[PDB]
Amino acid sequence: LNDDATFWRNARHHLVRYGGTFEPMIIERAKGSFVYDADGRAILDFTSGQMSAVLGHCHPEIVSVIGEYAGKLDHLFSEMLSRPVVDLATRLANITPPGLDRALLLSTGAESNEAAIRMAKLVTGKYEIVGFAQSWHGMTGAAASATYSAGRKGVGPAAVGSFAIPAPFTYRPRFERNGAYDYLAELDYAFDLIDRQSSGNLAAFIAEPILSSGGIIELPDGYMAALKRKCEARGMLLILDEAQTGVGRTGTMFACQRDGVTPDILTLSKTLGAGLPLAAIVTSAAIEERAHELGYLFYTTHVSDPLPAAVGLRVLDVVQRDGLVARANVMGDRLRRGLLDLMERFDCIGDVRGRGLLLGVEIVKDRRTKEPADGLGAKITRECMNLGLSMNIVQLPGMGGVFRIAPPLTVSEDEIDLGLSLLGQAIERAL
Ligand SMILES: *Cc1c(COP(=O)(O)O)cnc(C)c1O
Ligand SMILES: [Ca+2]
Ligand code: NA
Repeated sequence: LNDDATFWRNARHHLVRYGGTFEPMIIERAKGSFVYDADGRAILDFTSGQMSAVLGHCHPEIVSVIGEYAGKLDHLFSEMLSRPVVDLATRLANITPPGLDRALLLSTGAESNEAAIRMAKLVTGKYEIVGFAQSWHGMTGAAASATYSAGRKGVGPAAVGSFAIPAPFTYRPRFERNGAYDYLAELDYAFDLIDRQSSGNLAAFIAEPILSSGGIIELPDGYMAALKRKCEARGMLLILDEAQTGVGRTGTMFACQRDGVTPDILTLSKTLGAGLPLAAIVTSAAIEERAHELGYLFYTTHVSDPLPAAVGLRVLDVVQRDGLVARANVMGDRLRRGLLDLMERFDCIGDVRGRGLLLGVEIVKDRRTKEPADGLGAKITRECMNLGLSMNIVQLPGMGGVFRIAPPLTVSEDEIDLGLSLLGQAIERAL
């Protein structure tokens, strides 16, 4: 049973609380789209772990490559090159929009955003970084200063030169031009403001193709291109942080591929490790050379470690081979409609947005009022757990509670249905 008294005794005894509440269970096993507690009760994982396990839990291909390398090649001196490292880097150059030629292998997104930011600063001589008001780029310094989603209050000043502009949020438009939401004009407006505050040292703009931690906010048509022109106009580098959106989760190998806008630096992590700490950045050949000329340095314990590189290269192979990018769209459209149906039955569902297998559902007190649902969201996530379907809801201000639904890219048609069902029941007994 989950109750194991001596387990929770030790938990409250020696566990540091990093914000949030611990599920009242004990996960002892995880497979495909399920995790099991002490009693063996199966739980449908509609969060792919922490937006990671895109290949599902303990995917045999990953289990295979891991053992296969943990015993042959594991950790090396940062100065020694292996085959998993050079091939992973090569693969990344090959599957990323033309222009992105060289990669750096790290362990985390925060780490990856750090790397890209420092490189942009170095090749520009500038140090000012601009991002979105609801972005989440890690819990780490240079990557945490550009994170206005959370973690900047009560821990001293932010990082010198950090600016945030609003993110284009079509569901709750707050910038109007001619009785319409002109999110592009809203961009100029935001930038003009930034220019007056800037000391002329803008080095780059960092953005998620889909702001995950900020309530699953997708960047509208033509925005990305506009953002790019804005940066080019100011000698800025555009950095796309695809830690949760990269690797086919949104229906494209890379979400930036859909807008057709290639970033100066792309960063990956969550979905590249598939539950394993692997990250990376890819930049153009020219940028890499210039940064090299300025003595660009970024050492980490695991930079260029064979094992993580091997698992990452194997994750890519599984995604391509089993065409999981397509899988994301099919299972996504299926999940999206099932959601629109539920939205057709319950009024508390104000919006269904997102893309591929990265969807969000905002709960409102009334669809016409778009008035956030007080705790209603939490109530349903609670009912969803009892029903055996693990959910995740983010609560941002001026916005209603938002469910971030992200099943594995290996989720079956039936598992999608099962989830949809559980969710519907969750809402029924939640109201
Ligand atoms: C989750 C996330 C990160 C942080 O990854 P960590 O391993 O926790 O450092 C960075 N960027 C984005 C867009 C993320 O979603
Ligand atoms: Ca190393
Ligand atoms: Na490329």
